[PDB]
Amino acid sequence: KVFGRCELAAAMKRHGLDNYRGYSLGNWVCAAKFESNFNTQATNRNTDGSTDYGILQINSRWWCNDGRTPGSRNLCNIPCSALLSSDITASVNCAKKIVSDGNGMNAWVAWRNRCKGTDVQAWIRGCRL
Ligand SMILES: [Cl-]
Ligand SMILES: [Cl-]
Ligand SMILES: [Cl-]
Ligand SMILES: [Cl-]
Ligand code: NA
Repeated sequence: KVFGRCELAAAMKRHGLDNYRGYSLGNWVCAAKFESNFNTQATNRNTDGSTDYGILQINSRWWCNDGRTPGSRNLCNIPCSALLSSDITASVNCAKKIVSDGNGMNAWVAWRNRCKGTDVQAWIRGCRL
């Protein structure tokens, strides 16, 4: 599923991401825009052979099992394919674990490079929440 901006904002708000670990909703919407273009089915393969999955591009090196990343962890205890669902629950629950691990949203390269320090509230402007 390819979300609209406000549709995804409302879904993330319902799932508890607004102000989660101090990150306002616009941060999460901005990160999803640049990680996946709001597409739950996005995948991208990394140089180490791991793969990033879903709307928040969660990496199989640490967070999910895809059966082809040897020696990797599965810290969210989920198959990576569950992160490609039109229902964002699994992605959101795993992202809460990631953002809590000490590094905040810096775990998302696109957030660090394209959202951090910008007016992220612009990403939820106009939306009915
Ligand atoms: Cl915001
Ligand atoms: Cl694996
Ligand atoms: Cl959803
Ligand atoms: Cl933080
Ligand atoms: Na893994």
